[PDB]
Amino acid sequence: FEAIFGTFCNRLEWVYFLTSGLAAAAHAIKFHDLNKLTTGKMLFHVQVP
Amino acid sequence: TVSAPATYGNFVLSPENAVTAISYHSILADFN
Amino acid sequence: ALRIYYGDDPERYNIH
Amino acid sequence: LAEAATDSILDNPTTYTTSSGAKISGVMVSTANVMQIIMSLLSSHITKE
Repeated sequence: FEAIFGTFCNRLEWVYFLTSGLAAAAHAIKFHDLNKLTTGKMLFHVQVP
Repeated sequence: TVSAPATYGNFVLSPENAVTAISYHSILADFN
Repeated sequence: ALRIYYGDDPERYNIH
Repeated sequence: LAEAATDSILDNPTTYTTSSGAKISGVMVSTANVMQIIMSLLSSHITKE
C-alpha cells in the first residue's frame, strides 16, 4: 500500500488595524457615508501664537 | 378679496446642517 | 442646538 | 527625528496612553531587518509595556 498520512491546513494569522502600531498614527472612525463631507472641503481657522 | 400673507415669512433652518455638524463633531475628540 | 451646531467642548476648537 | 515633528489640530490626550502615566507621542515603523538592528543596538532604551 501507500500510506497517505495526516493532512494539514495553514492557520494564517489574522491582523487588525486597531491592534497594530499604525492605529496610534490615526483617528479611525466607522462613519456612515454622506455626500456633505465630499461636496465640500473643510476650512480651519488655526490661531498662531 | 385676495389672500395675502398676514405677516412676513420667518426663515427656517434646514435639518441637513444637523448631519453636517454631527459629522464635524465626529472628527473632534468627543460629542459627550 | 448649543451642543449640536456649536459643539461639545468650547476649548481648543469651535464650529464657526 | 522625534523632535522635528509638529503637533496637530484634533489631538486626543486620553488615547494611546501607556501604563505609569506616560504618553505615546507618535510611532515609527520600519522593515524587520532594520528593526532587528535597532533592537540589537539600542537594547538599553527599549522596554516592553
